[PDB]
Amino acid sequence: GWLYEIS
Amino acid sequence: PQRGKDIKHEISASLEELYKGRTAKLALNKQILCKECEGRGGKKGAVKKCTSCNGQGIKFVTRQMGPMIQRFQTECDVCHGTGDIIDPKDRCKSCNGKKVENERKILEVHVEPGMKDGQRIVFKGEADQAPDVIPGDVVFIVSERPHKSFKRDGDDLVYEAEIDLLTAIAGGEFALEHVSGDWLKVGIVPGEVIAPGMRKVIEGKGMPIPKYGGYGNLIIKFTIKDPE
Ligand SMILES: [Zn+2]
Ligand SMILES: [Zn+2]
Repeated sequence: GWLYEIS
Repeated sequence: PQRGKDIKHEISASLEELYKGRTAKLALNKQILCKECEGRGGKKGAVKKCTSCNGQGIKFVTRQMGPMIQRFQTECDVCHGTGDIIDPKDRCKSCNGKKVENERKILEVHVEPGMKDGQRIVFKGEADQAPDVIPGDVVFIVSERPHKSFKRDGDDLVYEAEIDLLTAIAGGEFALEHVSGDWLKVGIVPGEVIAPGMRKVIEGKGMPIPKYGGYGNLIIKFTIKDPE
C-alpha cells in the first residue's frame, strides 16, 4: 500500500 | 491469526499550516480482496481444499545423501500458492484465482491546529488485505517542515531577532512575521535586551494548544550588531 496527496 | 503490516505515511506541514490546521485529501492505493469473489477465489461453495496438501501448496520430501535432508517440495499435486480451489470455471475473472485486486480510495486526514511533529493519526483497518490476514492500519505521522524564521518548542515559538546596538541601548520598535500572516511589532525599553541569555516572552503569541486551546508563548532571542 502507498499514497499521494490529491491536487 | 496473522495481523497485516501497517502502512506508515508521514504528512509534512509548514508551521503556518499547523497553525490554522489543515485538511488533506489522500489517495490510498492498496491490495484489496477480490470483489467478485469476496475473497473466496471461486464461486460460492466451489473451491475445494487440497487433499495432497491439507493447507498450503506444500509437501515435505526427505531425501538422503551423506545425511538425511527434509527438502520442502512446493506444487502440491493440484495446488501451490493456492492449496485448494480447482474446478476450471468456478473461478473469478476479476481476480483469476489470486483472490485480491487493486483499489484506489480517498481518505481525508484532518491535521488539527497545534498538532505536534511526530503526531499520529490512525486509520483502523485501512491497510492491505489478503485472504486470511486481519488488515493492518494506515498510520499518518505529522512531520514538521523546516521553517525560515521560527523554531518550535512544545507550544511556543522561538525567534532570533537581529537588532542594532543602538536600538538595544536606546530602545525602540522592532517587527516580525508571525506564522499567521499577521505582522507583529515589538517594543523594547533601553537595556532590556542586552543581557547574555536574555529572552523576551510575549503572552499568547506562540502556537495553538492541542487539548484545550489558547496558545503558547513567543519567546524572543536577540542578536545585537553594530557596524564599523
Ligand atoms: Zn495441495
Ligand atoms: Zn475474485
